[PDB]
Amino acid sequence: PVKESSFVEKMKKTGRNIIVFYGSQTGTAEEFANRLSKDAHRYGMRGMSADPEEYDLADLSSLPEIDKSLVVFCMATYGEGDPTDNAQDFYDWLQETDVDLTGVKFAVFGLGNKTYEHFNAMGKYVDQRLEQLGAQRIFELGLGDDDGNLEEDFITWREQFWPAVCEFFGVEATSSIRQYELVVHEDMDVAKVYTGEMGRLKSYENQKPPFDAKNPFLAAVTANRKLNQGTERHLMHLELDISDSKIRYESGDHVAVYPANDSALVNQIGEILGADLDVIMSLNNLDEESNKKHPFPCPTTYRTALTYYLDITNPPRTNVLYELAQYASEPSEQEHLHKMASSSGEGKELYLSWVVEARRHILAILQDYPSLRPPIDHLCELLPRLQARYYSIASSSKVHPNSVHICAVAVEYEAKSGRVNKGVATSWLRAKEPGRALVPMFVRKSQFRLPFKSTTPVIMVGPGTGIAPFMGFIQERAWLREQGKEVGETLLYYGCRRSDEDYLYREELARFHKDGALTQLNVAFSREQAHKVYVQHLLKRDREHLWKLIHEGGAHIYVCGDARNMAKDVQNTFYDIVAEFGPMEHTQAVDYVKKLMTKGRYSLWS
Ligand SMILES: Cc1cc2nc3c(=O)[nH]c(=O)nc-3n(C[C@H](O)[C@H](O)[C@H](O)COP(=O)(O)OP(=O)(O)OC[C@H]3O[C@@H](n4cnc5c(N)ncnc54)[C@H](O)[C@@H]3O)c2cc1C
Ligand SMILES: NC(=O)c1ccc[n+]([C@@H]2O[C@H](COP(=O)([O-])OP(=O)(O)OC[C@H]3O[C@@H](n4cnc5c(N)ncnc54)[C@H](OP(=O)(O)O)[C@@H]3O)[C@@H](O)[C@H]2O)c1
Ligand SMILES: Cc1cc2nc3c(=O)[nH]c(=O)nc-3n(C[C@H](O)[C@H](O)[C@H](O)COP(=O)(O)O)c2cc1C
Repeated sequence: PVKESSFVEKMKKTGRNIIVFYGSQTGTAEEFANRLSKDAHRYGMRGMSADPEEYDLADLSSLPEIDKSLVVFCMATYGEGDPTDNAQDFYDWLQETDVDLTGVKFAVFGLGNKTYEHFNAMGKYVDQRLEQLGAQRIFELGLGDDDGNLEEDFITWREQFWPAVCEFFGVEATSSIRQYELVVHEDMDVAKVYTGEMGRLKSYENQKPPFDAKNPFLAAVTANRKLNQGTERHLMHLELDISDSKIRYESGDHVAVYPANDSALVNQIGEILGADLDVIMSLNNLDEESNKKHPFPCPTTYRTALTYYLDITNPPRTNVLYELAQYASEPSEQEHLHKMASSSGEGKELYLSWVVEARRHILAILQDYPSLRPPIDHLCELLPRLQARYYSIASSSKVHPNSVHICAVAVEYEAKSGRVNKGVATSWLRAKEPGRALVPMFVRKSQFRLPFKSTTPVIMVGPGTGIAPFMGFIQERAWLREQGKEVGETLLYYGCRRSDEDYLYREELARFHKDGALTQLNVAFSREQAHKVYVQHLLKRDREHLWKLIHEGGAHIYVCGDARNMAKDVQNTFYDIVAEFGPMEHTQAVDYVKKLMTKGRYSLWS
């Protein structure tokens, strides 16, 4: 993991006074950072954005060597209040270092979600440490909330941020600037055009270890069957073959996949923009110094970039609608698009209802504002990167060392846009039929693990697809037994709507219970009666016995599935169990369950 040379030197050579660092798992903090960097130019300053994993942040002590210098951290919080994977080296440095940051000016925008226990843990930490190390905060810590609207929190913070920067440094605010230039390739050889590979040219057709985010392994789809019994939704079990990939995983780990966008959606964007999507091109950085040569692997076709490199499905952010406004020939449509970027009033409210709440993707916006006819080259520079999708691996490597199993609900909903929207990755996984049907993937290691000693009892709470990793856990616990190992009680609390609708792994779980692999199979059918039966109803019922396992057997409790509501209700039930059988007050119950649910006991998403 070889760091770039000093970022202070880079910015000294390039004539930049502001650097903006992104802690980003799924690219939102990265987008915020590039926007702040560009923003610099409109205030007589020069900005760059940087991936902190690539630099040694100790070079912060050198940043005062540059006049009227400033560092901004856009820091997403991931996991159970941990840093993003790219921010982990920064985090571990901040803890260990006692460097003197005297004369360093800083500001932090945290990206977080209130529904999560540790709201912007990473934002707040970074903000606090730089101070403790002797750096001067030039503007208040921003607490962005994805639970509300994060975009609107960024608008509000940025709008106040720049005036204060201008005020402090004694500089003054002063027109569409493009980051990249279009180059069309007429006479290009087929063998040097990217076709959806993420890393090296021909990484896909030409597979060579080691496999990771930058070089995903193309795993063959062994299996892909309907799990759910009814037709109400589509829940799907997939087995990916990682034979000869040299990939190592444990139960509780995550599998990331790189999907393709819907063909019809891509062609429609092309048709409505009157564009030739089969043109071969590059968008090359106009700043010849930046290592970011292109916004995505180039040269390549618009069709390819729209299929594998670009997000064409999520509600576009305000700066993308703002940049497009110029290409709207009807003054009213130009006005709406321009005002999407307001921090207040009618424009903000239109952006929240018409774009966000209605889940309008770029194509819908082009259709509903027919006067908006951008050129495909700028659109492709503006759209964000298509991100990998993570899934809890539904198999144990002890049992299935050459296969990675996925348990997923297909996303397909009716939006206020009047359109039916489709999950990019789930629609694409669904269409994979068992040359071979190939899925670019890699493994991200998690802290979500079985207890070290087999005698330790496990309690697993995993309604709906929340069961994904517990299938692995149960496979593995079953395996230890049949290897003559001594295994504690193994308790599954699972949930679904009906026995005959969405009872995932019904046959497989019946089996495990008969063999003794599951000590108890407790299932809550939330719609087999007038009232809701949920997992925390079964938890409260088993309160006496669950306390025995927790207090006397040091049982590990695992909780996977919906972050918003399920995980909070489950935790309140555990607080209520501890408070009875301690005894102790509610305050000490909460301390107790917090200490029990240490990093690697919650696997939550929403
Ligand atoms: C660590 C982790 C583990 C995960 N494990 C699993 C797993 O085991 N199984 C699983 O199925 N998924 C899992 N997910 C979710 C997964 O990553 C994907 O987000 C999910 O499969 C949908 O991706 P997609 O590309 O199909 O949808 P996308 O195209 O990315 O769309 C997702 C968005 O659709 C919108 N949406 C969905 N339904 C509606 C609705 N009714 N109304 C309005 N908007 C709606 C929401 O805005 C949501 O953010 C996990 C996620 C993480 C981060
Ligand atoms: N607007 C949106 O963005 C939106 C809307 C829908 C789904 N989603 C997402 O899509 C996924 C749905 O997948 P899934 O099949 O795993 O979920 P699911 O089937 O809807 O949930 C599984 C089970 O959990 C139960 N449950 C619901 N609320 C609960 C609570 N507070 N406590 C305990 N149990 C509860 C459900 O009962 P009941 O359903 O009968 O209550 C059901 O039996 C989730 O990740 C969800 O966040 C998003
Ligand atoms: C698996 C997962 C875990 C998360 N954990 C936290 C958390 O512990 N605290 C928090 O405030 N936000 C949490 N979030 C919310 C994210 O910080 C938020 O979505 C943010 O915008 C992600 O930014 P990024 O795209 O740059 O990664 C989590 C999101 C996911 C998907």
